[PDB]
Amino acid sequence: DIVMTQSPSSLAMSVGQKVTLSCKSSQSLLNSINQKNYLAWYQQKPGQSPKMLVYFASTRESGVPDRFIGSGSGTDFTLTISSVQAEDLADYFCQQHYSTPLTFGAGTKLELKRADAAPTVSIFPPSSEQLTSGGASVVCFLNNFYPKDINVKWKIDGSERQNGVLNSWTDQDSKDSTYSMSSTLTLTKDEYERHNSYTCEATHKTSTSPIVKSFNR
Amino acid sequence: QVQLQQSGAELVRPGTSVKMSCKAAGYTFTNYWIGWIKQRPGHGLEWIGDIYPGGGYTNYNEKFKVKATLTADTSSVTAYMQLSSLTSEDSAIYYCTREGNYGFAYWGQGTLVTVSAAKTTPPSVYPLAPGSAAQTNSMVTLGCLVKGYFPEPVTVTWNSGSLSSGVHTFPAVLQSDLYTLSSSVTVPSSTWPSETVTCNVAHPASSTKVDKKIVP
Repeated sequence: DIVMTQSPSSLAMSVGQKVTLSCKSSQSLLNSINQKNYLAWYQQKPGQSPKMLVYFASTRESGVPDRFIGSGSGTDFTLTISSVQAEDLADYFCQQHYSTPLTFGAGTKLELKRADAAPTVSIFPPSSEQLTSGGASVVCFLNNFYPKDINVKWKIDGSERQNGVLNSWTDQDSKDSTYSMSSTLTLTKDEYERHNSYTCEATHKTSTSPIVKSFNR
Repeated sequence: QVQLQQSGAELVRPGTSVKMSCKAAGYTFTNYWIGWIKQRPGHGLEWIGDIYPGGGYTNYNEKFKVKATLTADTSSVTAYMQLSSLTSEDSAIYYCTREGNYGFAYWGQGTLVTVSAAKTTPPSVYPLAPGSAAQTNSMVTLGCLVKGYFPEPVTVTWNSGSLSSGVHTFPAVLQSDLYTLSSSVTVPSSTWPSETVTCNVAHPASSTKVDKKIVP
């Protein structure tokens, strides 16, 4: 019934300065009587259960620092963190407690700001034992780039297809705060022997020219 | 203090049913509502329904009226959710919460449910060498490709865990109803192929262990 639109998707600001999150409601969450906006902000650390931060759209939960300020009314609501720390890395949800069914927002994820780092691209041809038992799968790796925004494109000596292209993105590193990604070209041994060049391109903000790594069969 | 303890993970098959628990210890159990939340990768959080272990018992979401029946035991503190007609899109983490006037504020540990018809199969691991025709500059990166296993994770280490610097393991990806992932490690060219580098993969489901060296 009620839709909760959280904004933005995921911001990555450095520690020390204040950040803000917005939450729009498809209809007013303010009760006429007992005038209180039935909206709550929750916080969920990476790989854990969500913890409520703010309830009734303005008041904090006991045990939460006063840096988490919740405001807003009607349909627009805001949650600000005045001094971001390492203990604030999580994703945050706004939830309306006014109508049934109860609905959440998609959630805004908090990352750490960093400098741009080009990916380390390295392709790998299929193994010997993989061919004797099964087909052929090419492997491409993209290691330690910032930010997470990246795209991979294969090419088979002129041709190109998305069939058999399974990718895998990691999360932000808990040490150097970088992102990694893998890409596989699952084929069979049959149609693998009729092509020569197999390449794995990228597209990152660091270089105007993509990072290209190829190999001949 | 109040606390909600949920049942362990449930790896089951499609079409069948699943019932989980949620023990409520630390307060008057029959005096508060118990809500159920679903968190599925890619679809955020969803509310399934609440149950009051007193008089007026349950209240269900619209899309969760045929599936996910709710029951409570006022005698021994527990809250149950009975899922039915399990399809692949029911794989998620389910939390039980103690609902209140302004929200939940008290959550459970969580129960991860996974549904699939894939038979428990051990993985097949393949070394990933850069190839003789290459321009290996200083650091050389090697890989260990793990394909065709089910279920759970696979624990992958390099040289029995002695080599952990520059190691990147990627989350598993389902393919042909079987999981697949890979791992990468960067070592100096002065060490490889001068010294051997092995990836050790363990599948605790099928209880297998495979050590395969990376050869040029």
